[PDB]
Order: sequence, then C-alpha cells, then structure tokens
Amino acid sequence: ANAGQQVFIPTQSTIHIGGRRVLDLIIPRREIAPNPTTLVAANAMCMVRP
Amino acid sequence: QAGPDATAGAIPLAAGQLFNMNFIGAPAFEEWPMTSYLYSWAGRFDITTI
Repeated sequence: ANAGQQVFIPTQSTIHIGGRRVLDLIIPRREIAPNPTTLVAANAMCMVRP
Repeated sequence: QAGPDATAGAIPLAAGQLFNMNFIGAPAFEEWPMTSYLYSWAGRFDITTI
C-alpha cells in the first residue's frame, strides 16, 4: 500500500581507521626543468594538474 | 605552410598562410581544418615529384 524511498547506512561506512588528517603529495614533472619560481611555471610543469 | 589554392570556412586559409606553432604556455591550443589544408595542396602534386 505505501511505497516510498527509504534510507540505510552501510556498516562499512562507520568503521574507524587511520588518523592522517593532513597530507602532502609530490607529483611528477613531465618536462626536464629546474624547480619552479612562479605560479605559471609550476602549473605548466606538472604531468597532470590536480 | 598552407598551399597555393585558398579556401573558405569558419577557419579560412589564405594562400601560403603560415601555421602558428604550439608551445608549452597554453592560452589556447591551435589547429587547422584538415580537408581544407589538403584542398590547398591538391593541385600541386605531380608524378615526377612522387
């Protein structure tokens, strides 16, 4: 008689693991270049920009 | 370079027009229509040169 949408919370979603709130990622440079000094150099420099 | 016989279109090619080469800075990628680029050189192909 009474259809409707219904919500469920997966058990996997509630397990607590790890503690690394903050991180830094080093990304490949597609060109052979010296370390960037400006913003645009750093943007052009990357293998793929995040 | 474009060939001797000029063509129309959204990207017209004047006869002998020179291509503007791509570079690592990218305000915009640059490119030509290909059927028109071949329409330009279509008259100059010749069996001795082949």
